[PDB]
Amino acid sequence: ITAVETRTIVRFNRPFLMIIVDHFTWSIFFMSKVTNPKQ
Amino acid sequence: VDRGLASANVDFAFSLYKQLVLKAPDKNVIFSPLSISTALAFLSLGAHNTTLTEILKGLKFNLTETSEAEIHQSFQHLLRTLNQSSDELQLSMGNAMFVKEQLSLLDRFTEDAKRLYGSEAFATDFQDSAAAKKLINDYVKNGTRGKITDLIKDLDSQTMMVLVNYIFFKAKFEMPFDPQDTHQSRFYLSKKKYVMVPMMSLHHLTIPYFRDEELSCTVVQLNYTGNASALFILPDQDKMEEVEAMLSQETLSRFFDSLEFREIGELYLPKFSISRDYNLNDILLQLGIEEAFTSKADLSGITGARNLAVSQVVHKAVLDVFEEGTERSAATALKGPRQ
Repeated sequence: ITAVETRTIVRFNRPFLMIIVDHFTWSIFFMSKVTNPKQ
Repeated sequence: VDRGLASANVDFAFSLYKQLVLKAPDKNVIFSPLSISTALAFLSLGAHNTTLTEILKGLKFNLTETSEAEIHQSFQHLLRTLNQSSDELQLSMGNAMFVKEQLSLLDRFTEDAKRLYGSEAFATDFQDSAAAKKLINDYVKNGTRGKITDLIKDLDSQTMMVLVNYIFFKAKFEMPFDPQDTHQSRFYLSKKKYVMVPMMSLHHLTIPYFRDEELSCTVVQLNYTGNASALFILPDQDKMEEVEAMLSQETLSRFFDSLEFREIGELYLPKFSISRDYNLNDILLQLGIEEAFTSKADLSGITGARNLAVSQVVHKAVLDVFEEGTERSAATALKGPRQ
């Protein structure tokens, strides 16, 4: 094991959004809010 | 007109999202705006007068700025790009109409459905409800590679027509998570409760990144093979409502414009599979699509008569996130009984 000092951690351990956007049309193929990954 | 079309699309998706969250706060939300609007646009080919203008205004199109031909041409051109398989990236979309056996349809509707939506057409014996269900569910199951098997739960013997859309997406991450880095970790539902989930992780990687101090959220884009990507938005704890209050094309554009390639020490993302299914009647009514659900429904561009209305709009979506990539599928069904 090793210890390192880092600038940025991104941790999806709380509710989050995902959005799938088409470049040309801005059509939203898909969108989700994950409030509970287990349900 | 392309910018007016783009504004409509985002507005529809976020208007829909806000209504879904309102109906079920704190629940998962999983849906495909394009699957829904494609089915409704397909339906509107056969709609007239108020029934037609309500549908297209409910999809947020402005008929003083974009014509019906321009709208349908937009769907046609988009749909022509959604059936490709390359470099571990799979995109599939199908549209179909399941029509009562021996029920005749207007030539312009069947021609238009084929030309603009690539619609397939099946004769269906709706009096045998079990067999008609299996037919439609099998069409969607095949199209979504087994992911959506029960789109149709109930089917009325008096059904005249069912319009169906499905979309299927499967990709590999450009930089996959190594499963030796997946560990059981806490996922905080809120201040009062957490849940244990398998947490994937990547170390020392450069990805598009933006920290929005005003919305208290972190935005990253994870890239798939085949030049696909996903925008992930991570609100600070108890700041989801703030981000949701700001969802708009302007905010989305600001996010994309603010992304920078940033070296990230660690990235944690849960491995998970969730699904939701919806009856969209209430929400579509809220969005202003009213006449199509009533006896006033003018769907006479389909059958030649005003003998058809929408009884139910159902939607199911599935999201699978795993070390190698992601799978997303959705399907929409519009059930139409005799009137």
